[PDB]
Amino acid sequence: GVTPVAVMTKPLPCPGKCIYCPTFAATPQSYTPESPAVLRAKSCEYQAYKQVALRLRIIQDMGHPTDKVELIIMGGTFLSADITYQYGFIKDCYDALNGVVAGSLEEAKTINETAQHRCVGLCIETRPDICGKAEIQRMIDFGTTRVELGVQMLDDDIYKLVERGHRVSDVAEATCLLREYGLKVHYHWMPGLPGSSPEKDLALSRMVFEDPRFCPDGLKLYPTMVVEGTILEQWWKEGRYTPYPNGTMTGLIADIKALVPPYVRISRVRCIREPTLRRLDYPASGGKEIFLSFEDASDTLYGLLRLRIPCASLPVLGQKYGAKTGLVRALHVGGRGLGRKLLAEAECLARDEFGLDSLAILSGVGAREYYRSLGYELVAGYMCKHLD
Amino acid sequence: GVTPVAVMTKPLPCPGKCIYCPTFAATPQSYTPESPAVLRAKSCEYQAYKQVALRLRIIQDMGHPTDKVELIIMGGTFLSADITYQYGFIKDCYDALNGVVAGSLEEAKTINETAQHRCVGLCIETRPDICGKAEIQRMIDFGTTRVELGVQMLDDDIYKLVERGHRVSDVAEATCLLREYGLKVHYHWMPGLPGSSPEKDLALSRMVFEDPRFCPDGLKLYPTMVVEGTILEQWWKEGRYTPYPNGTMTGLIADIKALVPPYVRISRVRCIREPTLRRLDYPASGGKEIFLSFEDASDTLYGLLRLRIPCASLPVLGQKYGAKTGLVRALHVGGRGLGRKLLAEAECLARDEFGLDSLAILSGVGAREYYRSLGYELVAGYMCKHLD
Ligand SMILES: CCNC(=O)CCNC(=O)[C@H](O)C(C)(C)COP(=O)(O)OP(=O)(O)OC[C@H]1O[C@@H](n2cnc3c(N)ncnc32)[C@H](O)[C@@H]1OP(=O)(O)O
Ligand SMILES: CCNC(=O)CCNC(=O)[C@H](O)C(C)(C)COP(=O)(O)OP(=O)(O)OC[C@H]1O[C@@H](n2cnc3c(N)ncnc32)[C@H](O)[C@@H]1OP(=O)(O)O
Ligand code: FES
Repeated sequence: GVTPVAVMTKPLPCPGKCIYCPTFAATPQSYTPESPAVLRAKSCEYQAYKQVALRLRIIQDMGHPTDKVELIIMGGTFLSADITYQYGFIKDCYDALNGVVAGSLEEAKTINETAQHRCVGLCIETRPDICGKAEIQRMIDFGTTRVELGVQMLDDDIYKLVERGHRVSDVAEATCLLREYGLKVHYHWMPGLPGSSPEKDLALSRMVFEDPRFCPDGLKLYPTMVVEGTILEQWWKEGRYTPYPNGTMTGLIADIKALVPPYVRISRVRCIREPTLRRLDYPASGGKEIFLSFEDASDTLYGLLRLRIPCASLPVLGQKYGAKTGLVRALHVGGRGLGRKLLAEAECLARDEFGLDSLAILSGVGAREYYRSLGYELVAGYMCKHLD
Repeated sequence: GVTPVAVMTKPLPCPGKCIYCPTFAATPQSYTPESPAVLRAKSCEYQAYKQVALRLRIIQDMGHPTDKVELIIMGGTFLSADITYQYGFIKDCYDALNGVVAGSLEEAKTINETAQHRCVGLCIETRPDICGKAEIQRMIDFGTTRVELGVQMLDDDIYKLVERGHRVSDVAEATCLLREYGLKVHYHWMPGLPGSSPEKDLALSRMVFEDPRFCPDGLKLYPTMVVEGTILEQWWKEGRYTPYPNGTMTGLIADIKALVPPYVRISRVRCIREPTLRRLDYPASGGKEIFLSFEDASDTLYGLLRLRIPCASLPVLGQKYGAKTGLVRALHVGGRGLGRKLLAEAECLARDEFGLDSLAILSGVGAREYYRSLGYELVAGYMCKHLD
């Protein structure tokens, strides 16, 4: 029951230095120019406060709730701009949610912990090669809870729809780091990219879900299509690219959804979307991932929890919570008890089965109060508990 | 007294996968379209045999000698094409020099060891990121003796005149490998690139000659200028780039030439171009470089020898020449005795001062016979001697 508030960043230059590169970097929304959010963003001159305020007005006019919100920074190039711009943009978002201006970002965050519109999640689109330790540290300062990597398709010989492009190595290194810091990892997935087949697309889709370097929490399926007035259109006119027949495409995405394991949230534009407690383990980036969930005999999902046994404790946790610290990466229950039941199970598994010294939860600022009522305390952006 | 025979490779696609990239990769000759060799290359449909044959006819018509030749493969993208194309292109070159067709590349090489037109050197333009162990191994099969890296300018934030561009890391890794295999290393150098200053250009030029990761054997100075009908021209029209004033440029290249150490061959488009034996040492890519030379009281250069004490013996030398092997990377004497005198000194320094087990010389095929007359024997493309 979380409402998404998606805003765009201002057009930025290409992160890489190249005279062949375009003036402005390529965004995932370059081939979706008619999305309401994109159209609104342009109308507001890409102002953070103006966008969030306007989007709250639309949601309220529709009669939808706004007490639980997930901010979504769209662009994929956000983390490569001026540091002043990044923090300023985020600070604007929280101010709009709070309805009051603060003196700094951290003040706005702490204010949102108890405001009408809780920011229980904050997602940031970024690219595989723009997602290192430096970039991740900033996302913690923003209160980030989820990341969408512009993977698009998993092969270094398939043309990506952005400038330069990335390597598979960059995807694995970013995915590993994101997990070691307690973040959600979602991949942008778009079959039909130049230099690929319906076979290769589906092949790579099976690999990513049975390859420990990857195995994301969800996919955002972007069916590739020739939007007019774009580079890809030039290739269509020139016969250098031919889209998958409409019937073919609808068939391919269907096969993709079937491959997906149970722990994966398929997003679009078997999958996620009395009950008993279910458990599912799988390796990922060296460590172990534990997918807890509440489901009934009909296999309908009621709530989930993502517990990770990490390889290392990269977080800069306090002196008491030293080494041997586990990470609760997610906890969604779309409201009577399932929450604490799931969190209680994860605590024991970390103490009894893996002998971990404590747990840490990279929660959203608007959800911190929830974990406070269960014995957790804020430490360097994380909600922690000694766990005995 | 070596005659250069410069030929171009066929237009190739961009090594990297990018929809923004151009149709054909960018070459160093894209901003020098009026060079005789470029104009001839287009006229011959970029055929290797046709180019080399025609160039031999021109040189003979001018009355210049052709008994000593250096082949120069121009393009910078050669090593990224079909392996069949690469070996075929090289094999064509040797056939034209020999005046006779052979059954394979190796047969053409061995034939050129004794032909009228000796191929005493073979240079290949390549890019910093297209110069790994795999790429270098092929260049040995071709009989390569020198490499020109498209460094252009040494900063990851300066726009290069090719697509994608490279990092400084790629330049250091390529330079290290090239040295460990006994090759000459020359850098393409062009001040005036978008996003730079006459100050930054000269600053970086001082660094490269006092930084162990670099210190090339020579620079090929490409004064940047706005050739009509090019990307850079678009930037000039759009005021996004302004060239260095003509007077400024001539001044900057002058300051560059003064910085240069004594071991460096400044090429254009203190520097190189009775006598006693001179010695000069300097670190480079972990190992040690020894620059021997014959010069007189007036400091006029008569001949040089480049001896390297490598960190490791990456070459795949025979069983007798095991570890502890030195590399003679160059030996030029622009003809009574200086040659063997220089080579004798290097042999002793390798045996007495550095206790090396043997020496190896990555000579050109047309020069192998020279080293045979001094006790060296061919082994995996190198001319080797046990050295006792
Ligand atoms: C990736 C993590 N994302 C989030 O936590 C934000 C989305 N939140 C949710 O999906 C679910 O509300 C939760 C994960 C918080 C679990 O809530 P659920 O009701 O299913 O289980 P619980 O047994 O813990 O009951 C929730 C209690 O905390 C309250 N609560 C719900 N959300 C919040 C919140 N963000 N902050 C503080 N309190 C909350 C509820 O009001 C309730 O208390 P109440 O009955 O007195 O009103
Ligand atoms: C990077 C290395 N590049 C090369 O070796 C190719 C360019 N060659 C040169 O610059 C010079 O000719 C050399 C490096 C070979 C040194 O020659 P230099 O005459 O100065 O010293 P030397 O005392 O060794 O005398 C050279 C002898 O070898 C002969 N010679 C010269 N070049 C070659 C050659 N490529 N192959 C076989 N023999 C040669 C000469 O004819 C002479 O013998 P000769 O007097 O009976 O005719
Ligand atoms: S155009 Fe900048 S990398 Fe292809």
